Amino acid sequence: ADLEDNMETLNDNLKVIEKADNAAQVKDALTKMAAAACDAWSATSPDSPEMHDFRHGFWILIGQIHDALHLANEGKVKEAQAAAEQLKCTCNACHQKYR
Amino acid sequence: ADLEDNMETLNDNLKVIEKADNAAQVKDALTKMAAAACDAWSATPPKLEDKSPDSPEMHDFRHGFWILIGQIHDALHLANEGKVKEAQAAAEQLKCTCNACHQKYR
Amino acid sequence: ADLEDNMETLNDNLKVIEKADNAAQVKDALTKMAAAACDAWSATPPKLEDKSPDSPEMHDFRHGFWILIGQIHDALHLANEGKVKEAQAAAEQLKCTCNACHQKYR
Amino acid sequence: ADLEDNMETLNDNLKVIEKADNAAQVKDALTKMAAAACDAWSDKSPDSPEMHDFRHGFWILIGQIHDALHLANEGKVKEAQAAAEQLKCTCNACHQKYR
Amino acid sequence: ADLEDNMETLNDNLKVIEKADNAAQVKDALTKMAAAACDAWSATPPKLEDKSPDSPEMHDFRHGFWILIGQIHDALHLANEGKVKEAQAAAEQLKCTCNACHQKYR
Amino acid sequence: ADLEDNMETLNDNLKVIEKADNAAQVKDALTKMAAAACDAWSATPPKLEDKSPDSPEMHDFRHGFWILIGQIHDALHLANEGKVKEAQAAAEQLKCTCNACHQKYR
Amino acid sequence: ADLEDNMETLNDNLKVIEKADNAAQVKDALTKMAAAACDAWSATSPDSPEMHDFRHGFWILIGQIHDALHLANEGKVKEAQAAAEQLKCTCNACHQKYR
Amino acid sequence: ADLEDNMETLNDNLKVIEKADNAAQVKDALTKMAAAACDAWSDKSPDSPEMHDFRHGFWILIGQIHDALHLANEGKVKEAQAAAEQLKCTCNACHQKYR
Ligand code: HEC
Ligand code: HEC
Ligand code: HEC
Ligand code: HEC
Ligand code: HEC
Ligand code: HEC
Ligand code: HEC
Ligand code: HEC
Ligand SMILES: [Ca+2]
Ligand SMILES: [Ca+2]
Ligand SMILES: [Ca+2]
Ligand SMILES: [Ca+2]
Ligand SMILES: [Ca+2]
Ligand SMILES: [Ca+2]
Ligand SMILES: [Ca+2]
Ligand SMILES: [Ca+2]
Ligand SMILES: [Ca+2]
Ligand SMILES: [Ca+2]
Ligand SMILES: [Ca+2]
Ligand SMILES: [Ca+2]
Ligand SMILES: [Ca+2]
Ligand SMILES: [Ca+2]
Repeated sequence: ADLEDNMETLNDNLKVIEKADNAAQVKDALTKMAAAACDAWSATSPDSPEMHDFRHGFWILIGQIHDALHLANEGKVKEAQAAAEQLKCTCNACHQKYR
Repeated sequence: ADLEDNMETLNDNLKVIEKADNAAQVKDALTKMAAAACDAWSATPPKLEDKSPDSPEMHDFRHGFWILIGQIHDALHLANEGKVKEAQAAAEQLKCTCNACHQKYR
Repeated sequence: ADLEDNMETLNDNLKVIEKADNAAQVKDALTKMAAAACDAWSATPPKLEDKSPDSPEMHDFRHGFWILIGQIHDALHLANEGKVKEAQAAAEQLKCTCNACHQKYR
Repeated sequence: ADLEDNMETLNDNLKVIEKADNAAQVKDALTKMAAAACDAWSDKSPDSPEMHDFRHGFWILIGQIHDALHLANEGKVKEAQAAAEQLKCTCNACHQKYR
Repeated sequence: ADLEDNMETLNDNLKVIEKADNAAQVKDALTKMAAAACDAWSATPPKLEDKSPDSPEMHDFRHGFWILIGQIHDALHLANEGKVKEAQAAAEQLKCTCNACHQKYR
Repeated sequence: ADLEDNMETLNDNLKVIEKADNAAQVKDALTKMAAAACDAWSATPPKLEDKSPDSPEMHDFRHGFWILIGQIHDALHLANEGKVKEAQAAAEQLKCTCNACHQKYR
Repeated sequence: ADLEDNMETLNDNLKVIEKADNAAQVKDALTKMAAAACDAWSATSPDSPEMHDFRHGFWILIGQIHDALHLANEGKVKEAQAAAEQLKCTCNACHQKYR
Repeated sequence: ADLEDNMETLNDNLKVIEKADNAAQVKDALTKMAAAACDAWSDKSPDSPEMHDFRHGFWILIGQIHDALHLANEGKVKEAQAAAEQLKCTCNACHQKYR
């Protein structure tokens, strides 16, 4: 996907998680997020260091998303949603820098 | 793309990395691999179509790609450091993970 | 020590790393693993006793430890960077290599 | 001073930045936050990677406070106010791990 | 502490490093230097007592320690890798910062 | 080249970096600064023409560029990681070395 | 083994390789070396950075030994012996520093 | 100057250090070697990791020449003479790879 979709996806599903009731909604939104992050982490100069640093921010995000999913799969719902709110830290870090 | 199609990409770009002289060929291959592994991570394989998406088998299948993706990330990182021979080695080790998933769900 | 004895050490210290809280426990375990893998690299396993030391099987057996040793080196490196959770993950992935050699020569 | 007293100064002054109106209270409050954070960056061993890690946390924190002061000093108060809120990320990140 | 004694601390340790044999010594010295630099950041030097805490000279004085701190950190890092010589030489480049500030505000 | 023009090159690029937006700019500037510094290493400045090539002042003059070079390298590295701000600020700390040498031999 | 043995081994087998006739003598001496390096790379403070840097020198050595063995296993004898002579570079690097 | 001319200066001056008697020829020859090596450190792309790698090679080489001069400057001629011989390691290492 287009990077803009990847952001729609991440942003949309962040909201879903916040509003979510049960664990199946959380797992499902985070899965969507994980994939968007993975796709955004791979795209089409031999490659600038701002590219390297950009890609790296997605890689962090993925790992964090992945931790959160793990909590949701363990059944810890409360804990998962908090991690999702903690992701914002990384979202804005990037946006500050590259936007 | 298709789960089959992803496996193709992985396998071609594995061979590209064996036969690669220079570091650009290897980044380029590994990146095409990562993209393929990312797409595959969401796929649902034949043998597990009858299973729940939440089944331990589907969990485990997803985990194999999570692993594979980390191994490509780690190999990428080497190729950036210009460590061609290392990155080709880290790539050859992927086959273990390829095989372990195949053994179980192919 | 004995090839069997090495496999013990590996397996105990694999479990230590699963249950480890702090980073010192994990370095300490991984180091005991490395030492064991190093000793094993020269060992000659039962199933291959009839083979030439220069046989492709013995080559391949040695290669599995060479691989395993690199994976412990790489996991060690993470534990030094204080990246406990990563190093425990890199450790769990060893099992693939444990298993691939076992499949063939155990 | 005491590490308890560092964390209090951090927390309190973070609140004062939330509440502040003009650049000078923000400049002042951050200046205090910085001191506490430099103090801080200084059963487990002295050499242990948990301490390399712990210290490195405050190194991040300091860089972030320095930036937020640089904004305050320029007169971008609002932008400084936000830089400050996002510090929490690092606070928590340490807390999650070592609180 | 006495701004003066922070400076005693910086100067003493500068020399310690200069004749240190091993890294553990160097880290320790640098770590004391960092502590001193941190405490120094807040101080008003006698030449600026008359001046506004906001004065451009106080900003410049503060910024001098900020540079100093950074350099100490960069030298610490060279020490943790065990590049003793490289740490020792970083630590000698600090003298430029010492001197620049001193030339303007001592 | 003209020692003077090396210094023109160092000064021009110092400013380039100062107002660069992206990293590719910064690397380029730093790389020119390195080239200039290298060529400068061999030069005799007018104030030392009278002196022995072995003279302690020529050693000290040479050593000033050696420091400078190192700092350029350390700033280059911050640039290749894409820490633009950090590179830009390293590059401002070079001014201390510029000034120290100038104060003594210009 | 004692580090002194590890050195006897490495030194003894370097000489053997130099004097070697056939590929089986080279493979065999390098194998002995590889093992000595591996053992020296693992031994019995939370751990000094000079220790880290020391261990690292062995790790380089192993990788080099391993390349050389590979050439010998391919049949390239001449090439292997040269690599063994190239190892000295690493041997002395360490000795300079730590001895 | 030309990169061919760098490598010649390096090689020739390396020979002059082998042959030298007093500190001044060693000091001089290395001084020349250093210049050539600083020149050098400066179909594949500009940004490529092969060039990061190539350059980094000469960075090593320079550090080694600097050390060997520092010995020469102290009057440890013999020790400088050996520091010089061991440079070959780096020469070859580059050569093996990029000659
Ligand atoms: C960089 C490493 C990023 C991370 C991590 C995240 N985002 Fe992002 N985001 C990034 C860029 C460069 C852009 C601008 C590109 C463009 O033109 O679209 C964005 C943009 C957004 C947007 C709005 C863009 C749009 O579609 O019009 C949103 C809503 C957004 N990003 C949300 C978002 C969330 C929720 C993230 C984490 C959970 C996140 N982003 C991470 C770069 C990066
Ligand atoms: C699971 C977690 C897998 C990992 C990791 C890898 N592969 Fe795979 N692969 C997997 C499945 C379930 C299948 C069957 C697909 C189907 O619908 O039939 C495959 C298939 C392949 C194939 C064959 C495709 C075909 O032509 O039928 C190849 C060539 C292949 N896989 C290669 C491959 C490589 C090289 C991998 C890692 C480097 C790899 N796979 C990982 C499941 C999984
Ligand atoms: C080959 C290259 C191997 C690798 C890598 C690992 N192991 Fe292994 N293991 C191997 C063999 C040939 C054998 C049989 C030994 C015998 O003489 O009987 C083993 C055996 C074990 C055992 C069982 C020992 C016993 O009680 O009989 C265990 C528990 C074991 N191995 C564990 C293990 C682990 C945890 C590894 C990696 C992390 C590992 N092995 C790697 C060959 C190889
Ligand atoms: C580590 C790298 C930390 C960072 C960065 C921050 N904090 Fe912290 N904090 C840390 C520890 C280990 C502790 C426990 C200390 C104790 O003895 O309790 C704390 C504690 C606090 C507290 C509670 C202390 C109390 O008196 O009860 C607060 C209020 C606190 N921390 C706030 C805080 C803020 C606001 C931070 C960033 C802006 C922050 N901390 C960062 C470790 C670390
Ligand atoms: C400003 C940004 C400074 C930096 C950086 C350093 N120093 Fe300093 N130093 C500074 C001042 C204003 C003074 C005068 C203090 C006073 O109260 O009169 C000093 C003083 C010293 C002294 C003399 C100390 C004494 O006991 O009288 C020393 C020996 C000294 N400073 C050393 C020093 C070193 C070694 C530095 C860097 C490594 C350094 N200073 C930095 C202001 C600043
Ligand atoms: C000694 C070790 C030096 C260092 C480090 C730097 N410079 Fe320099 N510079 C030096 C000398 C001896 C001279 C005089 C040259 C002459 O022939 O008279 C200079 C001169 C300059 C000048 C003026 C250049 C001109 O065209 O007249 C500038 C602008 C200059 N130097 C800048 C400069 C910068 C920006 C440096 C570091 C980044 C720097 N110099 C270092 C000796 C030394
Ligand atoms: C450090 C990372 C080393 C590498 C790589 C190599 N050697 Fe070494 N060696 C090292 C040390 C610290 C010592 C002294 C320790 C002691 O007291 O023994 C040595 C010593 C030797 C010796 C003599 C020691 C003895 O047994 O009396 C020899 C002959 C020797 N080393 C040879 C050698 C060779 C051939 C190497 C590479 C092929 C090599 N060493 C690497 C540290 C390190
Ligand atoms: C890379 C990082 C290098 C280092 C370090 C050294 N050399 Fe080099 N050298 C290098 C290259 C890519 C080439 C090929 C250049 C060409 O156009 O041929 C060379 C070449 C030489 C040559 C031959 C050039 C000729 O005119 O035929 C010599 C004699 C030479 N190099 C010597 C040399 C010495 C003595 C070095 C260290 C002390 C050294 N080189 C280091 C790349 C690199
Ligand atoms: Ca859309
Ligand atoms: Ca609802
Ligand atoms: Ca698809
Ligand atoms: Ca098929
Ligand atoms: Ca044994
Ligand atoms: Ca048994
Ligand atoms: Ca304190
Ligand atoms: Ca006093
Ligand atoms: Ca001493
Ligand atoms: Ca001119
Ligand atoms: Ca501009
Ligand atoms: Ca013996
Ligand atoms: Ca013979
Ligand atoms: Ca040139």
